[PDB]
Amino acid sequence: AALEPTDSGAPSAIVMFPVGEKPNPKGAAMKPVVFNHLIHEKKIADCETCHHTGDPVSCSTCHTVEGKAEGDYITLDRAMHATDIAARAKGNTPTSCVSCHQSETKERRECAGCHAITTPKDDEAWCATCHDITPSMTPSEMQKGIAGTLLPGDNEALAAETVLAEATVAPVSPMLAPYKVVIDALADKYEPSDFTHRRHLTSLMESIKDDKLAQAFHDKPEILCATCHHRSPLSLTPPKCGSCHTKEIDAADPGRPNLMAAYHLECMGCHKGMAVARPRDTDCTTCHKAAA
Amino acid sequence: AALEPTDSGAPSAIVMFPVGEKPNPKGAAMKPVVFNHLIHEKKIADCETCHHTGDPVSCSTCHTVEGKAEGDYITLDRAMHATDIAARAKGNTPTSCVSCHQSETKERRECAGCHAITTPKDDEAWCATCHDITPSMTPSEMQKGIAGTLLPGDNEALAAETVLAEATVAPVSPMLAPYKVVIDALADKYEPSDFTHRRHLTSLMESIKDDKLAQAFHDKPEILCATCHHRSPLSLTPPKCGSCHTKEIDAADPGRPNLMAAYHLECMGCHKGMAVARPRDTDCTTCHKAAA
Ligand code: HEM
Ligand code: HEM
Ligand code: HEM
Ligand code: HEM
Ligand code: HEM
Ligand code: HEM
Ligand code: HEM
Ligand code: HEM
Ligand code: HEM
Ligand code: HEM
Ligand code: HEM
Ligand code: HEM
Ligand code: HEM
Ligand code: HEM
Repeated sequence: AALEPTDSGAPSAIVMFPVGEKPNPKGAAMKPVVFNHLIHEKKIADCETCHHTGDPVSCSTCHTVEGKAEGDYITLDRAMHATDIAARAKGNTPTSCVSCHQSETKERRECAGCHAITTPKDDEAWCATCHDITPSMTPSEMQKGIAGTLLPGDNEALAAETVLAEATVAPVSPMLAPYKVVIDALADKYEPSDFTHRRHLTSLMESIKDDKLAQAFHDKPEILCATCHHRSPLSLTPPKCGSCHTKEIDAADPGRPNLMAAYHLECMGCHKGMAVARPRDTDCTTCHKAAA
Repeated sequence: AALEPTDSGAPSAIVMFPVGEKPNPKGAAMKPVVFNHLIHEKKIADCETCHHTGDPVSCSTCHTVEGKAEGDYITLDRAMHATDIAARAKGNTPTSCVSCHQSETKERRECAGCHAITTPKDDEAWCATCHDITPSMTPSEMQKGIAGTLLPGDNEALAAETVLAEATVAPVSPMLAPYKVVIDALADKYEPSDFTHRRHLTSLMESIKDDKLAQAFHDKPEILCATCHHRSPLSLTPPKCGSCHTKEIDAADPGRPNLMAAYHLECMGCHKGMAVARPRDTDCTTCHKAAA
């Protein structure tokens, strides 16, 4: 039942609390975050990538909710979520939880296709992927974590309970969505684009099927459908692109591409993102045969 | 079952479908919208405010999904959700669903205080407030609604079943939130501000307790807490403002107010929005007495 021990001597899993000096008797705070150090140290080889100062200590020893000189007044909020971290001319460039994860999406070919075109969503389910404590923690325990007085045994117990109770959401099967879609809304100079809908989603899914970071944040069964079917409720029958993207110019919606450009930008955007060899963006017949 | 017949003669409630010419055999679309004509016409005096062309005919006779000349190519999506509609110098300026509802939040003092400072949120739960059809509608009926061959009695039956299954979420009691809060995060030149938390919420809630539009859209029990406790999961114990808002301007987040401006902008923002006589924004000591 015990969690697997780390090689490092860090706790296998640890509950991270909103550490600060301002009294917070009512526990006004996000849910604490249980961090799975085991999983992370197996994947990220350099301890100092994260522990950027070289010190094997809790980030909140320096980055408290309100900020303290040891962390150059960089707060807990900033240290955990910062998306725009400047490269340090000298020494280590720190990482945040959010910044490293986002990097994975851009630098790994299997992730960078979809993540070239996704409509970012940082909603409650996004926060909850990390702000994820077991319901068994009491207010009193929340207070001891804030105060640094929780005993390491209780931190372990809460952490283990939480990790043991996590479950990975399974993405809906590509069989529940079209096998192909004959995109013919605009057909004129070319024949329809016979989009291999199932072939596409199956392939994209297969390359990430065991990735623990994707599995944790792809956390609704239909969520991958939003990669293309964006800005509408998750659904097995989403609205057509052309319900929101007009064929002609739409100056009342300056940010929305017209329908041809919508297909081109989205289809070619992923192809570029994940370096798809064929079709190239300059290939004007592989996606749609020339009309008679 | 059947609904209350209207004075106008329109069906008491009407299912609105994604009407257009292009085949949609799989019903790729949002859920149809059940519009409560009865409730609307009892509140809105002039038929022409909505039926801007003067004749009470379905909007999608002119505003199809793809658009067409009889609607000046303004699509069904633009006609229902348009937010930035130009005032017409000749005749009736059209309204959309969204635009009139937004006007309500702005032009009515009981709505305009919170709505001067809320963090706008057009998420799935917002969409579903209107895209709200009974689960009993079958794909075949959806096809007939799209094609305009659904029998009027069938439309009626679907709308009545939908309306009669509607649920209003009750907002949590202000007794579940603090009576008063000593706001002392920044205490220095002034004493802490002893904010009348419960009196504020209770008062704001009292004034909208019977409003059907607010009731539909305020659709999570803790949603009203988000008026002030924004950008975090709905919670009875949200994070402190100062967990995200730093004491001094952070150059890393230069559009995020610092903590003092966070309080001032929020507190004075609603006060201005709903024409609160006192405190004026210059009545400093009213919100925080000078420090002895
Ligand atoms: C989602 C948008 C989200 C929000 C909101 C959020 C807020 C936030 C706050 C305000 C803090 C500071 C402490 C407090 O409770 O006031 C906090 C701290 C941590 N966060 Fe967070 N956070 C959200 C998103 C996420 C995501 C997606 C992750 C993981 C990648 C994450 C991580 C952390 C960690 C770690 C902490 C410190 C521990 C704690 O104080 O709970 N956050 N977050
Ligand atoms: C490399 C193998 C490595 C070491 C060693 C290490 C140590 C370490 C310790 C001793 C702790 C506990 C500190 C405390 O005083 O409680 C700890 C905690 C955290 N670590 Fe770590 N760690 C190593 C690797 C990494 C890597 C690669 C990551 C980033 C992906 C990382 C992150 C963290 C975090 C976050 C914590 C929790 C701090 C808290 O607030 O509880 N570690 N680490
Ligand atoms: C714990 C593993 C930990 C995290 C995570 C963390 C993150 C972090 C961020 C993202 C920054 C950069 C912020 C920016 O806006 O540029 C940052 C910067 C500093 N930190 Fe840190 N940090 C972690 C832990 C610790 C430790 C334990 C301390 C104190 C010993 C600390 C200190 C600092 C300071 C100082 C800086 C500034 C460095 C710079 O080059 O500006 N961090 N941290
Ligand atoms: C590749 C293994 C991969 C990673 C890693 C990954 C991570 C990831 C995160 C962390 C999120 C949350 C939002 C954020 O950027 O922090 C996220 C969200 C979505 N992803 Fe993803 N993802 C990877 C791969 C893929 C693939 C192959 C697809 C397309 C099929 C995909 C799409 C999605 C979508 C949709 C979301 C939600 C919207 C968003 O916030 O981007 N991801 N992913
Ligand atoms: C995720 C599993 C998902 C589902 C569900 C889904 C459904 C869906 C339907 C029902 C159609 C309509 C077909 C018709 O007109 O009869 C459709 C059409 C398109 N899809 Fe899709 N789809 C899902 C996933 C994805 C993904 C991840 C992408 C992009 C890689 C994608 C793309 C498209 C496109 C393009 C179309 C055509 C829409 C149009 O031309 O209006 N879908 N999908
Ligand atoms: C159908 C699968 C479809 C495609 C294709 C499509 C593409 C598309 C692109 C390339 C953009 C620009 C980049 C981006 O994602 O921001 C874009 C922009 C918006 N879309 Fe779209 N879109 C598809 C479907 C839909 C649907 C069904 C809607 C309406 C519910 C919708 C709406 C929007 C909007 C809004 C934006 C603009 C965002 C902004 O920058 O202001 N799209 N889409
Ligand atoms: C090569 C650069 C290229 C050209 C040229 C091109 C043109 C084009 C037109 C004019 C349309 C409108 C429909 C018509 O038949 O006139 C059209 C629409 C689609 N395209 Fe395209 N297109 C070029 C390249 C690409 C590539 C590489 C892709 C696939 C990644 C692609 C896809 C699409 C799709 C989908 C549509 C919609 C088809 C329809 O609605 O009939 N195009 N393109
Ligand atoms: C929430 C952001 C939301 C989305 C997304 C959205 C989309 C949408 C589309 C794409 C259409 C056109 C037809 C289609 O199904 O393809 C459509 C049509 C209607 N809408 Fe809508 N809609 C969203 C939000 C809302 C809300 C909050 C309202 C009510 C104020 C509303 C209303 C309607 C109406 C009425 C229609 C016409 C009937 C229909 O086609 O279902 N929408 N919407
Ligand atoms: C004023 C008292 C008034 C009249 C009269 C009126 C009539 C009416 C009819 C007869 C219908 C049905 C149309 C059809 O052919 O199916 C209808 C439908 C809608 N109405 Fe209406 N209506 C009057 C008042 C108003 C008011 C003030 C509004 C806006 C708040 C409103 C809106 C609508 C809408 C929307 C519908 C449904 C149209 C659809 O596409 O199905 N009406 N009305
Ligand atoms: C457009 C077709 C449209 C839709 C859809 C829509 C929806 C809607 C709902 C879901 C509510 C809540 C109560 C109910 O279920 O009926 C509601 C309430 C009112 N609305 Fe509305 N509404 C649409 C159109 C419009 C228009 C064009 C206006 C103003 C001209 C408007 C106004 C209002 C009013 C006011 C209310 C509350 C009525 C009350 O009894 O207090 N709506 N609407
Ligand atoms: C006054 C009677 C009033 C109305 C009307 C109203 C409407 C309303 C709607 C239509 C929404 C959905 C979002 C949109 O703008 O379309 C919405 C959302 C929220 N409201 Fe509201 N609301 C009225 C009053 C009040 C009052 C007095 C408060 C504060 C106590 C309040 C709060 C909010 C919150 C928060 C939201 C969600 C976030 C957002 O989308 O604004 N409203 N309301
Ligand atoms: C009147 C023009 C005015 C001034 C001046 C003023 C300044 C002020 C300061 C300097 C702060 C920091 C706290 C301190 O004690 O130094 C501060 C804080 C808050 N204020 Fe203020 N303020 C003025 C006006 C207003 C008004 C009219 C309100 C109420 C509507 C108000 C609100 C607040 C609150 C709340 C805070 C935080 C208090 C704390 O954390 O100690 N102020 N203000
Ligand atoms: C909705 C019912 C709601 C809840 C729940 C909520 C709770 C709450 C908490 C627990 C506190 C912390 C108090 C403490 O630390 O002693 C708190 C504090 C403040 N709130 Fe609140 N609150 C709810 C709603 C509202 C509303 C609608 C507003 C704005 C009108 C509001 C305001 C605030 C403010 C300001 C504070 C102080 C926060 C700080 O100084 O960090 N709340 N609330
Ligand atoms: C923000 C923390 C904030 C402060 C501080 C504050 C104070 C304040 C004073 C001192 C009064 C007069 C007496 C009283 O306590 O009622 C006053 C009254 C009203 N306020 Fe206020 N106010 C703060 C915030 C807000 C917010 C964010 C709103 C609207 C969402 C709001 C509204 C009101 C109302 C209305 C009044 C008048 C009395 C009533 O009818 O309840 N306040 N506030």
